Amino acid sequence: IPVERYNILTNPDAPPTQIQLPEVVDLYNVVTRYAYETPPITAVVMGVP
Amino acid sequence: ARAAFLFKTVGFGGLQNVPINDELSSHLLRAGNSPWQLTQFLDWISLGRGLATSALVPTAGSRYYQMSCLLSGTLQIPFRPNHRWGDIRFLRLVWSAPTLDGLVVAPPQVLAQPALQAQADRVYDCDDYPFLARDPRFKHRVYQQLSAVTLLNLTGFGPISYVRVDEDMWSGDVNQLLMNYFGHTFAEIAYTLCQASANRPWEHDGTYARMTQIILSLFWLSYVGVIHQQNTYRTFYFQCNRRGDAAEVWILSCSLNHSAQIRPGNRSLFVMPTSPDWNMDVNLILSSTLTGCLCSGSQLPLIDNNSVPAVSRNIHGWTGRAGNQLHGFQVRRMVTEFCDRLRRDGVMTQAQQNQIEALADQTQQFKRDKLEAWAREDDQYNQANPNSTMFRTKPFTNAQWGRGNTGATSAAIAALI
Amino acid sequence: ARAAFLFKTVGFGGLQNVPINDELSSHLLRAGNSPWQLTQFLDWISLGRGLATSALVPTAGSRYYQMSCLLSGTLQIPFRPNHRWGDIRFLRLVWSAPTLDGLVVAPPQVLAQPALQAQADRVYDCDDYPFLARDPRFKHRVYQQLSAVTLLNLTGFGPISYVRVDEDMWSGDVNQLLMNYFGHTFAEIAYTLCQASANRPWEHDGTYARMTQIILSLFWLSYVGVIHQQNTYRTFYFQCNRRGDAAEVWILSCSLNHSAQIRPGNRSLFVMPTSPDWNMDVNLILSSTLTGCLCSGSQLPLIDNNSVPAVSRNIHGWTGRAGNQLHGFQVRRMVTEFCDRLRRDGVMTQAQQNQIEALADQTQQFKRDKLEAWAREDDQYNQANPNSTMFRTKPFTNAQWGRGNTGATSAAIAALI
Repeated sequence: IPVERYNILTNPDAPPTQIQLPEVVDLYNVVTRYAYETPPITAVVMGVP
Repeated sequence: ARAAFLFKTVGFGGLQNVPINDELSSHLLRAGNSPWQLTQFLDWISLGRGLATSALVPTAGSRYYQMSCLLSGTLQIPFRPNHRWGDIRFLRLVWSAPTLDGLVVAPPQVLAQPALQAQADRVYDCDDYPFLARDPRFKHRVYQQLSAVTLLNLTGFGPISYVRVDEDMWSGDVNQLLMNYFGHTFAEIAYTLCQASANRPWEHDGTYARMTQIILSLFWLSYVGVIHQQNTYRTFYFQCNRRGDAAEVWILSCSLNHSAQIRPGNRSLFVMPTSPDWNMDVNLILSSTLTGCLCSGSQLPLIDNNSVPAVSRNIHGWTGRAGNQLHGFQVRRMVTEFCDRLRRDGVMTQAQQNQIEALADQTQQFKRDKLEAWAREDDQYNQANPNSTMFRTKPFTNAQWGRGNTGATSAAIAALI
Repeated sequence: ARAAFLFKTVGFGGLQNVPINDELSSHLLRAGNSPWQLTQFLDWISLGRGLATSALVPTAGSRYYQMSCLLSGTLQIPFRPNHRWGDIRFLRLVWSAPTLDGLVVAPPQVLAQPALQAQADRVYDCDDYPFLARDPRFKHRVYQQLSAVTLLNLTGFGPISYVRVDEDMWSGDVNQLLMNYFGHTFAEIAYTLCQASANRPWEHDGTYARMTQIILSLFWLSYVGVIHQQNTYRTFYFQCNRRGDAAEVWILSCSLNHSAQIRPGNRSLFVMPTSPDWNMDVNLILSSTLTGCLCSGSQLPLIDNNSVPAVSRNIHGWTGRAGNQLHGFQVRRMVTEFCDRLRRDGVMTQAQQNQIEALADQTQQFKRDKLEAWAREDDQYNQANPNSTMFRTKPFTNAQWGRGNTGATSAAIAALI
């Protein structure tokens, strides 16, 4: 099993956010997951005197 | 309980590059690309008709030596200070990956640039190459060979073996477990034990470490003649088919009511054949391999500096200041030492001894003529092609065919009881 | 990593009791009985038309100050040596329960007896009131406000803010996370961050603590003019709608290929508006609030004693012997400092500057006339009813309308890059 591919797991001295691109594709890393809100465009139109 | 992992690469036989070329190195990759598999160092024959020859690999020792070279060059690539494993080549060879999984042909980009000028008699410490330092399993898996090699590289002679005697090892059911080995040949017992060492790391005082030591013990004590059919070690004794023959076959046999008196205490020493004819004695050469495995996990006593050449002195895990010394011996001569004891104890008739000796003589001659001739074949080649010089077998000198200290070590071993 | 939790109550403006009465305190409980909810200190307007007035709460600073008073009195009840929370009243107010959950009308039995003669400029240490000491969560939940208040009580001027610059903060994906803030207004970014601080305690060097510091950084550096559309900090820069206007609107924008050179190292300082017109500048006042939260979890550098009035010197977690000093500034003046830089770097035309300045002047006047007049309204009341004297807004002196050290701190901030 290619240890290189699992860097942040097999090498203690490696920071969690380290990648080895573009020479080696790691198969286990830190992923950021979101949850956004995508509202409609709201507009309240007022008149002018 | 070993803690320092270093090995010593081989030295040039007066050549200006490691004694191996492409043709040779390529042909060695027998069981695959991994230079770490066992069947890369020893073949397996159903014994008794022994003596395997090849166009490129004359003897069994021939292979053992060659592998030592292959690893000696290749290994210098990742062991450089930059610890890069595939940027430079060694004779068109390059490592497959960081974990040194296998060897292959160098990529065009690499073949384009000069090769690595590998040096001789280098001593490296595994813990320096990161990947090895981080994974004990990996390290252990490999060291098996690395040590096995240094045990052939510390001196210009044959493969060093380790003989120890200590009744304290028999503690526990260790005794029971051995009897399961009764009936098997040394060769079989060794091959299997060696093969199974890399499965996983073991404890320096575990049933494994102990049994392997006991076997070695038993073998040698029998080889020399101290132990035998009527002077067994707890009923154990290796019996040789017909001592002296081209290919010996020893079998772990049992004999009751003739157990010998063993002295309390812990005693040990190192042995090593000095006569070139070891390249054709499968057992002697296996015994070392086994010893090697022993080292992969346990820290044996240091070998006294004064017994080894300069280059290999003060090697943290192996040679040290004041320690045990090496005991050399001629194969042929030992044969008599063997006989004398047996005869004297009344197990062998004078007549029988005369027959064995006569054979042993016949054998020695045969084995020598060969080795000596293949030697020329080599020099002949080296002159022919100075750009790819090599050696199909570890170099040896006429002097090496003498008795030098056989009787001495003979007694020494016998003095372990 | 903060370990000392103390706050400083407010001082009387020359009055003989905390500058707040019943009418006022009652009207403050906007979002409920809890004096700890955020919407009790800041309102939320969809900005750009700003400047919220009320009969009892003239400006935004008016509210911020008033809350400071409300907490300053009430809090003295449970912080007495007997640590009782509802046996004595403060202006007919009494706490709901031990965990200081909410405020209410004092029970008849309590209204019967005299009120607590609350004193001024007191310094208390949370860890003294058992209930707070035992529950870190609770403590943290509250300190948010407590610190936010002391940041308005250390000096007779405006709300103190904390500016720091250190490339080491950008370590990690911290960068990625910020870009999610692009497009939002400072006000929005601050309000949310402030609101979310009390959710749970955080680590002093966590993605939160760091981002909040970076935002503050970014805001101020832009406010002063050091960073801008063509001299960004890692492409980040706050762009103001139309500097100088009554109610400013800053938006975190992006600009590529104009990143500035930041000097390695860690640098920081404290700022604070000195001109009364801060009571009407929502951002300046939010920026402090945010800073407050920062303090609730991290221990910032001490503020040099010599920069603050007597009463507030040597306050374990805040002011100390030799530390960083406070940097004051007039709002109006800074506006020019802002412009000068932009113009000089070629982002603003001389013409444009002239327009902005002219506006800024117009604004200052407007904002002043108001503040100054409401001030009278107060003195007028205080004479009318000497038994319930108060202040709808933190007292200020004619001197406070000067430039005093603006240029000085202007440069100081710019010197952080």
